[PDB]
Amino acid sequence: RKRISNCVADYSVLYNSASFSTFKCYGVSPTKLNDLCFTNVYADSFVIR
Amino acid sequence: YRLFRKSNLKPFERDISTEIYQAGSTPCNGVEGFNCYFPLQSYGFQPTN
Repeated sequence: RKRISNCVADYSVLYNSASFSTFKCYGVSPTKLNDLCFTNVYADSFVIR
Repeated sequence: YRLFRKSNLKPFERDISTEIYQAGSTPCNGVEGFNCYFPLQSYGFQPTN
């Protein structure tokens, strides 16, 4: 678990990249993500089958 | 039901379009593309629900 805060959570370089396969947001939308402000974002990275 | 639209529809408006939807900057030519989703999604109605 890594805490991300006090920065700009840009996603243009994230969504536009085609190197990813599946990317779904069940609570928000990428279009309105830019105009949305977050307090703290935690990134949990793991490798699974 | 319709899940994605270019903009909010005016009151008492019917949208029967079946054209695919693009959720990013990349173009969506033809009937499919990268991150191209069909705007019409079925309903999961079951008696057990």
